[PDB]
Amino acid sequence: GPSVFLFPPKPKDTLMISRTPEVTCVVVDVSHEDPEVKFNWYVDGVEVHNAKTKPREEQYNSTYRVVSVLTVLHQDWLNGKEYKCKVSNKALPAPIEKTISKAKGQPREPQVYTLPPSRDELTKNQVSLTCLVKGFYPSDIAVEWESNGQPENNYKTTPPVLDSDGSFFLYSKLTVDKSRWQQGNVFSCSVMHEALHNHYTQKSLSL
Amino acid sequence: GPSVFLFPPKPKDTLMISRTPEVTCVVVDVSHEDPEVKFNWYVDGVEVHNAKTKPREEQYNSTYRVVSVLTVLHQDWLNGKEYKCKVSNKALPAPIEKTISKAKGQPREPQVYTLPPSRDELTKNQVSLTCLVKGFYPSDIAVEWESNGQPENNYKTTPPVLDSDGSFFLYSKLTVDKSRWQQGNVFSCSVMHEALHNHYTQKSLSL
Amino acid sequence: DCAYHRGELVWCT
Amino acid sequence: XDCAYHRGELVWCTX
Ligand SMILES: *[C@@H]1O[C@H](CO[C@@H]2O[C@@H](C)[C@@H](O)[C@@H](O)[C@@H]2O)[C@@H](O[C@@H]2O[C@H](CO)[C@@H](O[C@@H]3O[C@H](CO[C@H]4O[C@H](CO)[C@@H](O)[C@H](O)[C@@H]4O[C@@H]4O[C@H](CO)[C@@H](O)[C@H](O)[C@H]4NC(C)=O)[C@@H](O)[C@H](O[C@H]4O[C@H](CO)[C@@H](O)[C@H](O)[C@@H]4O[C@@H]4O[C@H](CO)[C@@H](O)[C@H](O)[C@H]4NC(C)=O)[C@@H]3O)[C@H](O)[C@H]2NC(C)=O)[C@H](O)[C@H]1NC(C)=O
Ligand SMILES: *[C@@H]1O[C@H](CO[C@@H]2O[C@@H](C)[C@@H](O)[C@@H](O)[C@@H]2O)[C@@H](O[C@@H]2O[C@H](CO)[C@@H](O[C@@H]3O[C@H](CO[C@H]4O[C@H](CO)[C@@H](O)[C@H](O)[C@@H]4O[C@@H]4O[C@H](CO)[C@@H](O)[C@H](O)[C@H]4NC(C)=O)[C@@H](O)[C@H](O[C@H]4O[C@H](CO)[C@@H](O)[C@H](O)[C@@H]4O[C@@H]4O[C@H](CO)[C@@H](O)[C@H](O)[C@H]4NC(C)=O)[C@@H]3O)[C@H](O)[C@H]2NC(C)=O)[C@H](O)[C@H]1NC(C)=O
Ligand SMILES: [Cl-]
Repeated sequence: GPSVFLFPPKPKDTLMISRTPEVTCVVVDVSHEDPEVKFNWYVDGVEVHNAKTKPREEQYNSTYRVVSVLTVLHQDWLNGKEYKCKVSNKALPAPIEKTISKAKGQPREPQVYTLPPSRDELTKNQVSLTCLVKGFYPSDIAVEWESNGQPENNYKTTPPVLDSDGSFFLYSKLTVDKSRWQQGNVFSCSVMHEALHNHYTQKSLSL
Repeated sequence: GPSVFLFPPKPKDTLMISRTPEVTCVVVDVSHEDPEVKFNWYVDGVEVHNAKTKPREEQYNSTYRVVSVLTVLHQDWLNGKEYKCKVSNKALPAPIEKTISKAKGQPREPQVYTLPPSRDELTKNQVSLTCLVKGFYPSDIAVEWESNGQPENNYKTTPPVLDSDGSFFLYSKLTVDKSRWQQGNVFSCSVMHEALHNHYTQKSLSL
Repeated sequence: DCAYHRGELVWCT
Repeated sequence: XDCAYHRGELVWCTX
């Protein structure tokens, strides 16, 4: 029988008012011969009927991937409302139900620290500009970099690591040409998280 | 049928002369109506016959876990010698064969930088001593802290991350009581990797 | 007072 | 001679 994966909305989507978050319910292994899928969406046991079905994609491995997406309210998802997808199909004995929701647990606001490149690193072409983000919960976060107005794309950010106080932390590393750093350019670390004032904050970091 | 998982030895074991490294071969899902398991081993095609077998153990889920272990030579491993473990079982249409080796690719030497805790983090009861280990290959690595010859266990290391230039990097967060740090007590970040002079390097920091 | 990011509004309180 | 150690345990010696 088919399988069903329930995905949370994208963090920048729940966190920014300008963006529209959505819970995505995905049903794979849908048979070439009973591809009819019925959906029943619920919000805390309460049923809701405003969901949309994305067009059928044939996977070329003999099965269909059937997806139904449901918009969620920024305020409903942060408060912690549980979302439960229910998939039925002639090829599937009892209907299948799955449920997601904002990680449970008191949200903890992140402290953000920007650590300059160590003296020993100034021999290489490019230096490493570090951002420490620690002590947050949930782990769902967004972090990017920019320099006077303009975004700096050359960086890699670690997956959130479970710290020992129950919260999460991470590091973002921005690499810039040593010169840029040597000549007083200012670099800002933008962090976007549920438990921040206005779910946002930037930190400075120049020489 | 039964399945086969072939694991590398531990980095610390291949990186320390004083330790003995071994490749493990684990067979799970071994059936009672045929627990007999043959094992054949090949270092670079060349068969070898010194692979002890570890206590057979019951999983309580219906199946046996049969494990054979093969001591390797620090030298052989680091150089990149493919190990083949071959597993036969009456309840099995044809031998399974798994092979593992030192990640292929030009060993790069990891650069190590102790980043000090942010000016703006001394109003908390605990500051964050950071260790950056960039630009290393393969991602197999060890990393611990210590002070006055004494180990520091209150830290957490990120997993290794793939960088822009086809190498890996990682950060390790050591958490210490503000006071201690302020005292001046000196803390050292020990990094252990196949590409270091002597595999070992120890960047420290204080004030 | 409000927050922004590359333009786009983030949030207010 | 030219060796690395780690908490008493010998690591290696290239030399
Ligand atoms: C026939 O083909 C279909 C179609 O797939 C495709 O087939 C061919 C043509 C190639 O194109 C394939 O590579 C291609 O995928 C096959 O469908 C695949 O089926 C597998 C499982 O059978 C599904 O795996 C699940 O994947 C999700 C993650 O998937 C995201 O990422 C995928 C790549 O990383 C991407 O391909 C997916 O589309 C998906 O994308 C996300 O989508 C949302 C909304 O659309 C979007 O917002 C996201 O941004 C987007 N993410 C992206 C794009 O990266 C994964 O989460 C599942 O993992 C769980 O379950 C496993 C056990 O089932 C467990 O081992 C895993 O570790 C993981 O378990 C969980 O861990 C978390 C924390 O880590 C924990 O909280 C959970 O509780 C825990 N749950 C457990 C253990 O159950 C899962 O593996 C593929 O998505 C799916 N492919 C597609 C395209 O959907 C089909 O199987 C084929 N049939 C055959 C061959 O017979
Ligand atoms: C009966 O019981 C046993 C054990 O039961 C266990 O305990 C009970 C109480 C329950 O709670 C169970 O839920 C639990 O499983 C069952 O045996 C299990 O069988 C599964 C699969 O059938 C095996 O999964 C594999 O796990 C390995 C990694 O396993 C390590 O990590 C586990 C913790 O996450 C740990 O339990 C293991 O002991 C093992 O630990 C490591 O051991 C080494 C050496 O001993 C040690 O040095 C390490 O430090 C240690 N690490 C630790 C502790 O963290 C995982 O690698 C496998 O994933 C690969 O294979 C999948 C196919 O199954 C594939 O889908 C994945 O993508 C992945 O594939 C590989 O990826 C790599 C790199 O990407 C690469 O080689 C290839 O691309 C690819 N190779 C492939 C595909 O071949 C795999 O998921 C469990 O290990 C095993 N558990 C134990 C304890 O042995 C048994 O099935 C039960 N039978 C039933 C229920 O019917
Ligand atoms: Cl399922």
